[PDB]
Amino acid sequence: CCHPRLSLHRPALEDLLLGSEANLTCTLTGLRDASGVTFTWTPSSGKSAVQGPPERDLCGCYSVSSVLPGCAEPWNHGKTFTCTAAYPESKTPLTATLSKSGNTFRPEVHLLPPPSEELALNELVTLTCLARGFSPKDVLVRWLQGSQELPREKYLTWASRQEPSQGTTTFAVTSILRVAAEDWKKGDTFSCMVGHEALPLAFTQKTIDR
Amino acid sequence: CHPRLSLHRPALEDLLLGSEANLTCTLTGLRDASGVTFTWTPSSGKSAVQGPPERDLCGCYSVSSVLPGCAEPWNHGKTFTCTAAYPESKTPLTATLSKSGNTFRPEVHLLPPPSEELALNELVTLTCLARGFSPKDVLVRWLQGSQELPREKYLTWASRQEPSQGTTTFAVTSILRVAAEDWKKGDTFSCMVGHEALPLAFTQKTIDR
Amino acid sequence: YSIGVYDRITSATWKYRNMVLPLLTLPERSVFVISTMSSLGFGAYDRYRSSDHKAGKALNDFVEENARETAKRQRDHYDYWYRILDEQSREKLYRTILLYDAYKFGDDTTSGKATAEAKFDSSNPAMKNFFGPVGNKVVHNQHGAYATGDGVYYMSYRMLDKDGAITYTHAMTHDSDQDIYLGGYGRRNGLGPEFFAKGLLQAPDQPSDATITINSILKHSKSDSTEGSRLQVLDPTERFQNAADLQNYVHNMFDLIYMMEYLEGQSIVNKLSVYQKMAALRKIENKYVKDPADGNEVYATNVVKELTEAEARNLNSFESLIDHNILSAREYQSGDYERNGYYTIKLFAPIYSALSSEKGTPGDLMGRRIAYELLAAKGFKDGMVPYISNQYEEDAKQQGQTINLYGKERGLVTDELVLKKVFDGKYKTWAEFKTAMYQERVDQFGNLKQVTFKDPTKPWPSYGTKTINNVDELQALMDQAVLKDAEGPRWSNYDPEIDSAVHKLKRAIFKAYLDQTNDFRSSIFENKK
Repeated sequence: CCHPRLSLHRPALEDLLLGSEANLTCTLTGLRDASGVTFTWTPSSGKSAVQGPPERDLCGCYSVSSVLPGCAEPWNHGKTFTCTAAYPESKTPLTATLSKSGNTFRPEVHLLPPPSEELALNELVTLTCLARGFSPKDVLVRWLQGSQELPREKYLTWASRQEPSQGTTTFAVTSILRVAAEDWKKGDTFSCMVGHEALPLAFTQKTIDR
Repeated sequence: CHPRLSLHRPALEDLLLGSEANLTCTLTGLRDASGVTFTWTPSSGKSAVQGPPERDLCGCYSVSSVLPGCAEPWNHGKTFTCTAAYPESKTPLTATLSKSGNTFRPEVHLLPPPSEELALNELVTLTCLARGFSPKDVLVRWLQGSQELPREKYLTWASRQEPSQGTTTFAVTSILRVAAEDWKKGDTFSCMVGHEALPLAFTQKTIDR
Repeated sequence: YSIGVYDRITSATWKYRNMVLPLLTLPERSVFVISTMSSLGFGAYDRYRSSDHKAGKALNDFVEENARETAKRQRDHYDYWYRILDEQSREKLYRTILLYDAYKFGDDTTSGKATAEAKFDSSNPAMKNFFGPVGNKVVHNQHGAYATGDGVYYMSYRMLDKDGAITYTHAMTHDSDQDIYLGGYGRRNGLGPEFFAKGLLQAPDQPSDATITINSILKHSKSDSTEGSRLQVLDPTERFQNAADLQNYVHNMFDLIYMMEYLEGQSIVNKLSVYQKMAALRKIENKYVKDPADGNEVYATNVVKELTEAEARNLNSFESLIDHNILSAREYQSGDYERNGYYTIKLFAPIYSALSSEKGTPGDLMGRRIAYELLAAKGFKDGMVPYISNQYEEDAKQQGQTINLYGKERGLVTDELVLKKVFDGKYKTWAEFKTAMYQERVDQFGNLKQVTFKDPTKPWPSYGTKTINNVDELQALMDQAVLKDAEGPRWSNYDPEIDSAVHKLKRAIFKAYLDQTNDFRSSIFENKK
């Protein structure tokens, strides 16, 4: 629309260990061409970088991004990111701080039975369990209470905002869940957690309701 | 280029506290000559100064102005359909700030839950989740004595959806962790929620036990 | 000497003396005559009739009051120019030159200023009873104003509007810059008529304009909303009482400008990467091209180009910025400039370059910059007039440096001669002069600086103050702002302008310092700074 320049890229390590498809495409903007642009990484564990799937953002055609989207042994080391899928016209350097595991935090779920004066029937309960566990925004943060996956509508990777706490502060994503009255009497409480980028899953499950 | 409308959502609580009312309407979609002409079709006599235009980082420069100067209409707000002439198109383009009363009663949730689970021996938490939405602006406002801090510096999470079937409700969670010492120190201890309709900014308890 | 109309038109050597007999017979008040010192403007009432102003009491009220205001503004401008010139050339600011209006009259149905050029047969009373009888066929194109040398004609800019005086000063500078504004000597051989007007010796186009100009006409009180981003002089007749006052004003303005430019330069060489340094700066040079007027190709035109990477890594020293002739790209385009063009130097855009032509003419972009800097070192007499008025031409001819002008041998005033004559023992090269100016400014702001600087540099929610007290915090803020521009440098729109943070901080500091004192008097806080 008006420049020659990009936007901040979200490094993709979430697909590599928390998903069946180990995609390694950090979000980039301002690239409108075929994915033949060279990809440069400061430290490479082994396999060459793979560009992410074409998408259109800000009226921009097929935008390239930078993959090794599944090198799990290399990913375990925690060496930085700072994704730089630079276009030929654009400056070659790329920089988003994401090297060795920094400011790692543990999940702090806060779920307790809630009074329902407005919901006498008890068919639906609105509980927003406390979250934490991921200092790194670009991670496949998912909640799986019990041994069975929860509601497709209620299951996703919700965005979180960092919250003002004593000492270290970690972003938390709300996980409100709606279930039937029989499910509540079931005792199958849903755990809530956030996972750091350095750890493959970084998910802790602990919840008690009623 | 293409025109776009973004809900500024100007803090209602800041406007009441502030000496001058704060309101803003903007239209995005200008890709033409550097000279820009902007005019407002409807004027109520209230101040309508226009601030320097702010880029969206995809070029497409878009202009803006203020709709301040209103103190008499505390609850009787004006319409939000801005129409200012621009260089790309002579005809005015409708701008919507979605002004709807949406009157409703707001109740927050406070729970003393799993003491061992939520305590790191010196860790304390407060639970005040915003419920009940009437206007287009919701804030996780917290009361901290007479101390004053810049609004821009503070960063907080957005709105949530908590509506019962057959009813319309909005959620905002007036939560930001802070020392619980003030609650037992005899200092004022009430989370602040900003709603133009019913901005009680304190916990509400139903008559039923 | 008379300001009276009859003593002007009646007097000999007048282009349209016969304009007295139609004037004495005009049936109704259809023409206005603004007869101030050194100008005799003639305008028609139908020039301002539109939908907003209807023929009758409204048009007569709008024209009379606006004509009085324009007369007052022209009088203030010439009062300023009379107070400035003290070389006894002020006695020649009594010439009379008419300022005819467009002849483009507008009916009550026309929305704005109509563009219907009258054909001398128009029924409009002004054309039939005055402007037509005093025949003066003017080219009358739709937009622009031109000065024929013996007069001034407004085709688009209306003479009574507030934008009429900003064009009035430009036209007057073209009309009388050969024996009036200069010491008495003609224009420089290389510089054209558009050099001494748009960039220098003109009032700014807008108050909030970030350009190095002298607000000599417009008098705007703090009551208007224009107080925000004033970035100019409050009152012209109050601030300027003599040449010393103008020299002091320019000296303080350029002291602040040099402080900000040195801070930005220290931010460039210290906290900036190579690829960012490539796009953040440009290299200015002088290219000699053949001109159709004179056969000699000694004239130089300024050209801005993108500096190579090999030059970028070598810019580590602050002194090198001045030596390698680099200029900021925030407000200056990357294309080559032309001679006699409407090019003005921006107030906050640094030009560390001291590029000088060892040949006769500097150019345009570099010419105005050095000329304003020379005004800081020395006043309008000496200083700026030697640089732009070839009064040292004869000296050149005696030493050498002849040039074939129109088939005759004439003196060629080179920048080396100007430097060796204005500052004989102080400096030897323009780079040395620039470095000495920067070093004097550094020794200044290292000790005495006002701690009362109030710069918000933040978004629409009102930010009250930053209260910088020593140059170190200001340098840190400049470093942070420069780092920010380098991040996300989309440069999408053709002109980033106000969006860049670096410009916001400079504008805020400039306005804060301008509003701290009454005007630019002294920028030195006499303490342990």
